Amino acid sequence: PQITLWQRPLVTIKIGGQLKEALLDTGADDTVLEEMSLPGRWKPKMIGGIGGFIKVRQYDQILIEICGHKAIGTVLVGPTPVNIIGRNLLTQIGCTLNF
Amino acid sequence: PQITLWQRPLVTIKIGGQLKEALLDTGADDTVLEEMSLPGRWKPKMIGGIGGFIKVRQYDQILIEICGHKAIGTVLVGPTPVNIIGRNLLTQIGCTLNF
Ligand SMILES: CC(C)CN(C[C@@H](O)[C@H](Cc1ccccc1)NC(=O)O[C@H]1CO[C@H]2OCC[C@H]21)S(=O)(=O)c1ccc(C(=O)O)cc1
Repeated sequence: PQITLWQRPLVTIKIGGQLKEALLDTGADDTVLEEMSLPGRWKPKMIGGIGGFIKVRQYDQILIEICGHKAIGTVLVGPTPVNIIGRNLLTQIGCTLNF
Repeated sequence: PQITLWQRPLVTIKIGGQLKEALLDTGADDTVLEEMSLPGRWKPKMIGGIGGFIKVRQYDQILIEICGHKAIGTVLVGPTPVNIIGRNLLTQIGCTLNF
């Protein structure tokens, strides 16, 4: 799809057998999802955003289906205000910026 | 230009007579730039991000030339760690997401 930016670029995703809605976020290096149950092991980590930092759990080789396109890689989980799909997964689905 | 996301989508902008680099940020509603000197009168505002909220100065009808494309609208100034061009200006330059 081509997506214009008059509204938030929210897409429906499937991760860990659950369905969520998430922002296509070119300003985010990594993918960060609100607290959710996800299988397996994780390493603790801190990521910095606008207002400061949050502690997240890092999950590697996690599968996500974003608008029907599968991708696998790193998903951070913790108290983000919105689910954010970052560049780490955006490049896998072939997402680009055009003007 | 088409912009792929293997790297941060950093763009050169000119605002208030100064040259900055800013992030093309689909995940941001508004444009927020680090502390810098801008002409007019501003309004006090608080915006929320990953780590919580920051106080910013709201400036309206501000001119920015983003990758040599002119736009006018709201710019928030305050302690963001990176300069971010948000959707409020991205729509003006014809910027879209594609996959
Ligand atoms: C995260 C979400 C809440 C919206 N944010 C936009 C998002 O692209 C921000 C922009 C940003 C923030 C801090 C440092 C660099 C870039 N990126 C973002 O927070 O991403 C996170 C996770 O991935 C990481 O790489 C960048 C820093 C890390 S935001 O905090 O910057 C924001 C919030 C409110 C507004 C508003 O206009 O109200 C605008 C922008």
